[PDB]
Amino acid sequence: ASIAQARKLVEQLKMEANIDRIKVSKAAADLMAYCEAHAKEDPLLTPVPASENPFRE
Amino acid sequence: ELDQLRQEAEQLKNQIRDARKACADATLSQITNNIDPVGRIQMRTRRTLRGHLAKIYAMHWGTDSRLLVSASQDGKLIIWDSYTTNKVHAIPLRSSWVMTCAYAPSGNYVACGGLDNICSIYNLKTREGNVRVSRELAGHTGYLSCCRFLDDNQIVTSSGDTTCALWDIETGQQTTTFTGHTGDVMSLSLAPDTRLFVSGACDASAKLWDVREGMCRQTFTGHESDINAICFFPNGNAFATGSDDATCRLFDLRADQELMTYSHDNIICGITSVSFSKSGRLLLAGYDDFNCNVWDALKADRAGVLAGHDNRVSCLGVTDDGMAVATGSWDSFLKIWN
Amino acid sequence: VQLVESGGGLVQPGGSRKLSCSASGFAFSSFGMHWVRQAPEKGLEWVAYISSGSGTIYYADTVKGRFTISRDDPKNTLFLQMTSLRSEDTAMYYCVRSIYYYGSSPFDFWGQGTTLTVSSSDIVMTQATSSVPVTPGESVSISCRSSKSLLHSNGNTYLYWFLQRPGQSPQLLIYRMSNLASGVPDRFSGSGSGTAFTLTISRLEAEDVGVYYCMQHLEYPLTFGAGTKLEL
Amino acid sequence: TVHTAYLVLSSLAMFTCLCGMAGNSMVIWLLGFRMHRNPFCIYILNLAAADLLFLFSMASTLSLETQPLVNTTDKVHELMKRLMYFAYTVGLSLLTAISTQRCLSVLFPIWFKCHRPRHLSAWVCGLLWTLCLLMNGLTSSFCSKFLKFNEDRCFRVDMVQAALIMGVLTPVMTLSSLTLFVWVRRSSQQWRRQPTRLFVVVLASVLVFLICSLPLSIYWFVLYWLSLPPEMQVLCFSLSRLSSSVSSSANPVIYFLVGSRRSH
Amino acid sequence: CTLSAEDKAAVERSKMIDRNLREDGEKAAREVKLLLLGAGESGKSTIVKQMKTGIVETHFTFKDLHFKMFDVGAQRSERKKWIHCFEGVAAIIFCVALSDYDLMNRMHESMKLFDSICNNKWFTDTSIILFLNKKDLFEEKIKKSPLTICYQEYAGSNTYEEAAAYIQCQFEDLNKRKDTKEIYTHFTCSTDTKNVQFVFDAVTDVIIKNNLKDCGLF
Ligand SMILES: CCCCCCCCCCCCCCCC(=O)O
Ligand SMILES: CCCCCCCCCCCCCCCC(=O)O
Ligand SMILES: CCCCCCCCCCCCCCCC(=O)O
Repeated sequence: ASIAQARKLVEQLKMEANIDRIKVSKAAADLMAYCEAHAKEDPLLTPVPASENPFRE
Repeated sequence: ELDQLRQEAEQLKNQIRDARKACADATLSQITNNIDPVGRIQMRTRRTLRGHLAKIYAMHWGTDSRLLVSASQDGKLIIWDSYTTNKVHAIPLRSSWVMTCAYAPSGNYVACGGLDNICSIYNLKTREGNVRVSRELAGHTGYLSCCRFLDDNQIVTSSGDTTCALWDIETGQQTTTFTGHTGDVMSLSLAPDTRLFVSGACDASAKLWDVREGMCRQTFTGHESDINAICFFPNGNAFATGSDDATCRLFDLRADQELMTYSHDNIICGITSVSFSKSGRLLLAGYDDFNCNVWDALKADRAGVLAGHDNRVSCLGVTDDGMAVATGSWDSFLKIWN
Repeated sequence: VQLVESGGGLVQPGGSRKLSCSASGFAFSSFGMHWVRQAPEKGLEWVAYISSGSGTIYYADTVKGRFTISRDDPKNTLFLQMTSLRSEDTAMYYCVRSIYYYGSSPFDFWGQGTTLTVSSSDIVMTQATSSVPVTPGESVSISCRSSKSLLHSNGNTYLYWFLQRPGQSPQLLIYRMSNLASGVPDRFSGSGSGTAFTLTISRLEAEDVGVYYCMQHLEYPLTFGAGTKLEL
Repeated sequence: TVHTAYLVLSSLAMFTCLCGMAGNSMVIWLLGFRMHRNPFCIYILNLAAADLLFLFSMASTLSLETQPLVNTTDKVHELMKRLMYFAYTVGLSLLTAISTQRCLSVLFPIWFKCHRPRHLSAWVCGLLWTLCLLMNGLTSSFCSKFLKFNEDRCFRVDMVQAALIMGVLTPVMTLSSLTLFVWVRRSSQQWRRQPTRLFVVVLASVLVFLICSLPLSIYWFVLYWLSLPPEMQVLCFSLSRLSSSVSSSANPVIYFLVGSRRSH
Repeated sequence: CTLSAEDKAAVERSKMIDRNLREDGEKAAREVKLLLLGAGESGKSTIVKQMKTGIVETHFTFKDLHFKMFDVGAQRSERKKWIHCFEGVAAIIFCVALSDYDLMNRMHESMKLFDSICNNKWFTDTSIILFLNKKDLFEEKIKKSPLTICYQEYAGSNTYEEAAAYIQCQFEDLNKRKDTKEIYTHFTCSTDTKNVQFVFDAVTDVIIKNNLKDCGLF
């Protein structure tokens, strides 16, 4: 099925090629914005006090 | 003819590469510069789970961040209460060669699979007091390497037969099959909205699939060895891959290309597991050199290590509330770190 | 799941009798087992408890010494042997299964019970209501009180609600403060804080009519409250 | 003079006691609650504890021997000397048990793997400790001047102790090690490469035992049953103490460092 | 003890679970795990069917010894990914058909598999029991045609014994490190009963070696 496999690969490549894309700068900015938006609720980033640490004791 | 189609495929790949290169305005590390780094953050082991008598390949947290399922080669799937280190359940598996385990988001079910090429779904809440096997999803021709619950009736499983599948648990049939992925696919990661999922394979490539449509959306490359771990960013617009190449890479779904690479020349061992923290600020990778590394995802440096294991770290997971991270290893011990 | 209790009958004062329970339909060896007592006119009273694997055993003070509880897991049977049966031991005995892990529902299934007729520190549960009449379709709220706080350091408030229909064994409704059981209608709701607790029924039907008991599980002995009867 | 040699031997014995106590402390630490999946580790832990007790007891004995012995000492000193006797005896019994277990691990491998009781080492160690405590109680409160300063009866008790030690532990230990040596040389060295490490460590263990641990017992035996002058009695006692100290300090090195596979 | 009545019964359940885990994991350490390997149609079925989907696990017994042999030849996927799961087996039973020396070459594929698995980093110390079966058909073929028709380096005589010795020597010439592991070579056929005894003897040798490693003497 070499012809069938080649046709499937060509169709898949065509489908992937027509994908709308955005600039890497905006995607990186969005990732940074998400990181700084949820930074407060990150117990691993800043260790919580022992009172509010369910694994402390 | 065959040559004409090969030339067409090469031209399509070149056009895709040109399109990807066109939109790469600046590097990820360039934007994440002049930003306060995470810093050397040391996390200590709060609990040690001491029940398994063989290597551990998979663990999954419960959605309540308290229950924890783990599979081992001793034919044991143990559900622990992480707070008190109490063993809530111990399930004997028919096949001791298990490479994956999953916890249902509802908490009523667990799943496991491995070299038997089956995905066993066990019911945790029955009228009787014992955990019973609910379903045995069969149809994969290669070993099962990962499995994840969509809901109580849907589960997506990746196999070594180069294809993924989506199952209907109530009927035990594949609703759709995700093919076209040369070599064994070794990991998968459901999107937070459970609309798509990424899977990394032994072709050193990752593929993003639409669950409803049943077709591949994007293909990402950049690794020169088989990918062993993949995980989704909390946002859902990015993911991270770890490979036997001894490196990690971050891909962005919308940019459709690699964002940055987490590696170090002192590391020559592959990545067995990868996971993110809440807000996706820390990338938690498990390595073959008996240690886990915490990278700063926005940057590329090392925020720290935790080590603490006497053998290869196979699996690691982060709670839904980000309280702690559990790491299993081939020394038959699970450790909760906080 | 079924628990059939056998034994009972007419006993002369100062005699002895053996009570058994033939459990079937569930993993008996993984369940702790309780013997609970109900006087012919009074409420429920806890008697004995044996853990899973025949480990810890607990007895009530009023029956300690003269009662013993045992189990045969291979035979899936629970035994209660009583000696020197006084005239205060004439009552109906229920057998209750109870599994204990994180998130479990203890006291979930009650046996049918057997009648034994003999010829003639603790936490106090108090329910100051009885024989409350209410038309079906309305909302009815009943209350329970405790001697001390049932809330524990781990965050669990060990208060259980049981409904006993006329002529039937009691059944679990809320297996901790605000924790609905399995198979019960969603209209029932438990609530409360500290020493005062409440059970509310939003739209009572003609079936949820009976006697409502509050029980504590914070420490042994497990003390019930006097029933709060509901009348149509 | 002879007193100078005695002082030199006492100082050397103190030094090796300190070194052996340190080494046995490490062996107790690393192997304490780990490595116990190995059937050979309970014996090594018990032997390390016994050797630590022996070395501590002799170190304190030599420390207090400098002070005059009139009323403050010579009562705790005698009890502590008997304690060091007891630790020496239990260490010898544990060495014999270790050698016998090693011989059984290769003479009957199927039984050792799939039929040996899991707790066999634990209660064998318990029996050895109990028997040594019983015998040293029958020696202390019966022959020592603290409770019964007998002469002929103490002589009989000490002769029974020394006869048991020598003519039971020495033949069993030596025969077990020789059987392991011969079996490995015959059924394993003929086909594969010679296990030179096995041969050298077995021979080293046997030589260390015979040349170092036994001198104290033979000094016990020859103190009575003869008419040895007291001129060289102190020198013989110091030599026996030094030999036993060397054996106790070298036991952890040749039984834990060499016998290390799960500690890596 | 700062625990509720329900917490105390939860700890008791965990202790019972631990006790059951120790009991289950103690009878697993008394069993012998063997990894069965070989190319397709190489007599592996014959040696696995002496007495009594992914992995096919066969449990048998011989002289108070329980053997679990895991035939994994139906995987047909990347071996480098699931081969570390078997790091810790007692021995690797590698099955090769002697008659498949000229049927791209079947014998060349068998030697390639043997070279791949013998020198694996996970099986650097595990012993290999090499079965060379279908020796009757090999004798018949040698009588019909010499080995030199397909093999070029065979400068020896076209005798069955000489050819078998040459094949065996070539097979045990394929392990780079002969000090860490011992290769046990056995010539078998369809009608044989000594295979179980031979694997039992090899396992006894590896058990003695494991005990010596435990002592630290080895
Ligand atoms: C009353 C005399 C006591 C016998 C003295 C010998 C004690 C050591 C030898 C026997 C115990 C060790 C032998 C079995 C060890 C094992 O296989 O685990
Ligand atoms: C006093 C401690 C007792 C321990 C020493 C007893 C050891 C008995 C060994 C019996 C083996 C008999 C069968 C051996 C068969 C085999 O080779 O595995
Ligand atoms: C008077 C002397 C007291 C005797 C001391 C007995 C010591 C027995 C061995 C103690 C450690 C045993 C290890 C736990 C048992 C096991 O792992 O199987």
